[PDB]
Order: sequence, then structure tokens, then C-alpha cells
Amino acid sequence: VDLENQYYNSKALKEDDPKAALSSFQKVLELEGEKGEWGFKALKQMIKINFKLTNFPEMMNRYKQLLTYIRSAVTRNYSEKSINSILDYISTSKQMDLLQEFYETTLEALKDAKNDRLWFKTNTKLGKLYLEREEYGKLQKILRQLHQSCQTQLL
Repeated sequence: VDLENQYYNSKALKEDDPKAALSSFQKVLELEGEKGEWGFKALKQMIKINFKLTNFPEMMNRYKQLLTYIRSAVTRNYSEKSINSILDYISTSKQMDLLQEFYETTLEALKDAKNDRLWFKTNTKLGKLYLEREEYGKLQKILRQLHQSCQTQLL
């Protein structure tokens, strides 16, 4: 059933250069997201190239496309590990001035009551970025959410 999508994802995975490869990953996505795990992996690679080389708003758009397979299609664990690894790559590469907005969009899309560590660790690291930003107003709202999540992590 998924025999085609696996091959097109594996074919677009090579190429080395992002030229014509991003459009091939877009073709993998265009083969409709019925599963759609392979579209998630295609976008994950598209993200992996986009913030590493040139343009950033396109990465924000494709990341917003990634934030749809959280509850449906792909499991919570694989999406959590993918988001965590991507956030670590951006944190090592670029600084707060881009990273903070991606953290904000991640928390804006994770509107789910079952998110325990998924909401917490992202809100905590955003709190650290807000501490580096010298913002204390919205940081109190972040700390209000974090304190109300309990009323290990409390410390």
C-alpha cells in the first residue's frame, strides 16, 4: 500500500543538494497524507535542510505543516523525539532571535491536555530564553502555567 511513498522518500533523501530535492519531498507530500508518516519524515528532512542553509520563514511554514501530525497519523513519542532533536540542532546552530519564535509556535500547536513533559520542557526552555530576553511580564504567565500544571518538576 505504502510501497511507493517509501521509495520516493528514500529517493528524495539522497541528491546531497537541496536543489530539486525539496520539490521531490513536496511530491512525496503531494502523494496525499493518508498515513501520513512518510510526509512527516519528508517535512522533517525539509526542516533539517531549510534552517541549516539559507531562508528561515519557509522553515517556519514547513514546521507549521509538521505540527499537524502530533495527535493524528504519527505517534506522540516519535513526534516528541523529532521536535526535541530539531530544536537541539537550531539551538546549536542559531540563537534566541529565531529559536524563541519556533518554541512559541511549538507550544501554540501543542494544545492538548495529555501533554505532560512535551508541554513542560518546551515551556521551561522558553522560560530560559525569556530570562535571556529580559522579559518578566510574559515569563510570569509561563510560570503561572508551569505552577498550575502540578497545583521532580516543581523544583
